[PDB]
Amino acid sequence: WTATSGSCKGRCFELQEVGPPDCRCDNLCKSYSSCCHDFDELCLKTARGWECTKDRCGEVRNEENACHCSEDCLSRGDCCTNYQVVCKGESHWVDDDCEEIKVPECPAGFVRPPLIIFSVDGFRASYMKKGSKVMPNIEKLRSCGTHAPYMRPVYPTKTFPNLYTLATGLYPESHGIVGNSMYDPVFDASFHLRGREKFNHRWWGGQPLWITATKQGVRAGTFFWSVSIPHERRILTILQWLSLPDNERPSVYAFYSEQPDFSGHKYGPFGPEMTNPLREIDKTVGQLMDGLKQLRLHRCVNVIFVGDHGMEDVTCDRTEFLSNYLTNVDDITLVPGTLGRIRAKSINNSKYDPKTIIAALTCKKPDQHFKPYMKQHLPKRLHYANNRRIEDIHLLVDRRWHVARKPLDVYKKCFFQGDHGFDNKVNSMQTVFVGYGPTFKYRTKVPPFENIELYNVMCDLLGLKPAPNNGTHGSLNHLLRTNTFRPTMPDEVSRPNYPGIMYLQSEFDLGCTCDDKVENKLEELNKRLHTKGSTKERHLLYGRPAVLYRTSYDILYHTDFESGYSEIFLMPLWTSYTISKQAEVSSIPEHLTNCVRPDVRVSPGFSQNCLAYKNDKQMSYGFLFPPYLSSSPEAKYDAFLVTNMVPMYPAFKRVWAYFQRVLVKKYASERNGVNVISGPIFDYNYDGLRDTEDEIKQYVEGSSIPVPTHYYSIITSCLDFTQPADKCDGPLSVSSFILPHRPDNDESCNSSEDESKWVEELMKMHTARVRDIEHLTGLDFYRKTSRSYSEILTLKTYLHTYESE
Ligand SMILES: *[C@@H]1O[C@H](CO)[C@@H](O[C@@H]2O[C@H](CO)[C@@H](O[C@@H]3O[C@H](CO[C@H]4O[C@H](CO)[C@@H](O)[C@H](O[C@H]5O[C@H](CO)[C@@H](O)[C@H](O)[C@@H]5O[C@H]5O[C@H](CO)[C@@H](O)[C@H](O)[C@@H]5O)[C@@H]4O)[C@@H](O)[C@H](O[C@H]4O[C@H](CO)[C@@H](O)[C@H](O)[C@@H]4O[C@H]4O[C@H](CO)[C@@H](O)[C@H](O)[C@@H]4O)[C@@H]3O)[C@H](O)[C@H]2NC(C)=O)[C@H](O)[C@H]1NC(C)=O
Ligand SMILES: O=C(c1ccc2cc(Br)ccc2c1)N1C[C@@H]2[C@H](C1)[C@H]1CN(C(=O)c3ccc4[nH]nnc4c3)C[C@@H]21
Ligand SMILES: [Ca+2]
Ligand SMILES: [Cl-]
Ligand code: NA
Ligand code: NA
Ligand SMILES: [Zn+2]
Repeated sequence: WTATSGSCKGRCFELQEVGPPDCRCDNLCKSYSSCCHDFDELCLKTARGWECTKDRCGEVRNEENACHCSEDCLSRGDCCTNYQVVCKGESHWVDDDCEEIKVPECPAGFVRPPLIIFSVDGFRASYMKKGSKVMPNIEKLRSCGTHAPYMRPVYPTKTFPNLYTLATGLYPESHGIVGNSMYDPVFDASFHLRGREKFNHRWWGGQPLWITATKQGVRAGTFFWSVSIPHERRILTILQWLSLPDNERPSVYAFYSEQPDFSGHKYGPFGPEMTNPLREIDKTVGQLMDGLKQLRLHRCVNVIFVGDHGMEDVTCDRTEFLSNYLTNVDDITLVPGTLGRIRAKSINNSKYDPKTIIAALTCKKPDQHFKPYMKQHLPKRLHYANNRRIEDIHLLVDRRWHVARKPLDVYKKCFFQGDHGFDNKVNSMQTVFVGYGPTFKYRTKVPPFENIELYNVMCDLLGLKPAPNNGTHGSLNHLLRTNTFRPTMPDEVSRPNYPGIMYLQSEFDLGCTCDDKVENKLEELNKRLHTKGSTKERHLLYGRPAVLYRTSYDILYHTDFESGYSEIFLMPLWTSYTISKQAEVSSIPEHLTNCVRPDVRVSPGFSQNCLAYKNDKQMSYGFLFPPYLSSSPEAKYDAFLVTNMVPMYPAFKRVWAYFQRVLVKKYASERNGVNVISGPIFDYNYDGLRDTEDEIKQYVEGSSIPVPTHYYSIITSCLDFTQPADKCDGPLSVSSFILPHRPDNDESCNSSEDESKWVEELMKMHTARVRDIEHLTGLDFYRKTSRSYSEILTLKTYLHTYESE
């Protein structure tokens, strides 16, 4: 109940939310149908439109007008935004040359530069270039301020998950808004675009920027606008709030535009009808910047122009129907469209089995335009699994396609020509970032970055301490002129042991054998040095990774590679090696095919054993340093040490062997040498974070050898590829992956073919940031370089996408 008998007189766009059943006058009262009776009359004035004309100049103040051209309007904070231009011979902000803002130039009373977040729905990255002729204001912000060629949204590339990631710095799996549509099994409640449940606080996790500001005594404009409030009114309200007295004035504001998403859906991302929405948005920016100028705030405010996701060409004909795949179609519930999420329709149906549904959706048709996944096998870069609102079965839909349950759904619900929601690496889903103002850099282009990084920066622009989030604070310091956040490296928690030769061969009873008893002061003196670390400078280029949890581990040196060997998990946590452009591949000699050698530096009780592998019919083993890249026949024996061994399904060994035999050398040739760090990952609970020993769900049968859920590699070289990886004087270049350790290759529909046709594609799907590997392993990489730590953070956030230009 709302007793809407009170009045909005004096209270138009009030900043505090008044408690029901008192009537509201806030920018969201319409959405709750709770505004007072006179809200339209007093607060949504439209008379005369939005622009001064010559004949209004110096007029008598008529309180009925949407905005004012009277002499008193400036002090009343309520002129039309073009007032000084029409009536005072001033120029529009867009017509002024840009001039570096070297220091903030703010009115007295301003304790910090305000931040204005200008968010545009469905603003595809390529519009910056492709629409630049019709967006003069946006193009001025872009070229005078700091810009990225594009910003990576989060998955799914939908509106609510992305705006709430911008507000919080969190992955959807963590903030809880994992779709535009959700069922929460614990609440037994549904979140829908239409309705009132979406307003309940229990959906909204983390701590949004506006709550962060309020709690730390920074005042915030209310971020949300009811759809019906026109953009011109939204802008004038922000401008009016900026004229409030110092003690009442917010320091952060949000504007939101439903365009160009709205027209993109109807016309496609590049339909000729899209020119208009782009003009209209640019006009709105112009109004804001003209209004800031009148307020003398145009060299004081930091403006962020940011999109939530792009827009792709999608039509009704490109729909796949689950009914062409499943018999039991009416026993499932499908969340459809540009992603699929499947659950049982009834929890009382004991004949529901996710494995049979998955198999009926797997590689069933030649040109199949979606791939089924259990959520925990989704690429780790998506971070889309650790929430009860995310259905166990997920469908990654190909760009340009839809999935639906049955055809009736599609023609009983072509209308739309654009949509979004696809894999956040897809180029058509990328969006925009421009920063403009005193705290941002002047005419600077920065590399593409992910929108999870922005919360930290917005907190930095406001002097706030960010809540715990998934940003890497310092990774975007290069966007900022000042207010940088100067992070320190985390402290190493565990120091390694450096074991020497401590065990005789006969102390080992591992059921392993090697044809190695085939036997000097030239060569013996030299293998001693190699096991002490003589060549560590070549294979460990950026220091050893720090271990950021309590554990027992050993550093193991070798001619060709160095490793940090875990006595707890019985395998390395990481293995580091350098492959120069000139390195040669060799095969594993015949006599050494089955060789595994005990490591006399490491006790039997902390070693793997070959018998567990013999007796486990499902499980085989691989090596972290590949025997194929040994520097010499003598060096190859090190590659067969039991301490270089890791458990691998034979189907996975197909992927791994190809990567080590073919791809490592190919990348070395291409990048002028590469440093490679490889290792296992254990994430049985799919939270994106290292599992402890007591969370391991799977061992090699009979033994305490834990099975990784994933294997990673980090591959580093010189950004200036004229320098070799091992002698690089400047910035580094990196690519990484986190490959699922799976007992079949069902993910790769072409996997019966040669590895040269499918392996690298699979690797690409599972591209990763070094930072993702850090969360998954508890290690900190790149500890000793010549580079600044901020530059290193940026490197750790880099995702190599393999999308074209
Ligand atoms: C991205 O960044 C984010 C933010 O930093 C990272 O997420 C954090 O990870 C932490 C470690 O996993 C996690 O800490 C846990 O907090 C538990 C209580 O937390 C409450 O309070 C916080 C702070 O205000 C709040 O944010 C939480 O809100 C969650 O839950 C509600 C819904 O229920 C949502 O509104 C909200 O969105 C959020 O949900 C998300 O997180 C939870 C996990 O907490 C998931 O369940 C959801 O799926 C969703 O993703 C909470 O209200 C705390 O109880 C935990 O402590 C247990 O474990 C420790 C181990 O040290 C143990 O010692 C403790 O005793 C305790 O164990 C006891 O409980 C167990 C389980 O019931 C039981 O088995 C034991 O026997 C014990 O009795 C834990 O410390 C932190 O909450 C989140 N923060 C957020 C916002 O999600 C995230 O990791 C980053 N991602 C990546 C890839 O890096
Ligand atoms: O008020 C805010 C807001 C919310 C959070 C915000 C966070 C920040 Br930070 C800044 C502005 C914000 C504005 N919003 C009003 C609109 C939009 C954002 C939400 C999504 N939505 C839809 O109807 C919708 C839109 C495009 C779609 N495409 N496909 N399906 C779609 C469904 C309802 C809400
Ligand atoms: Ca985990
Ligand atoms: Cl959705
Ligand atoms: Na076996
Ligand atoms: Na296959
Ligand atoms: Zn949309």
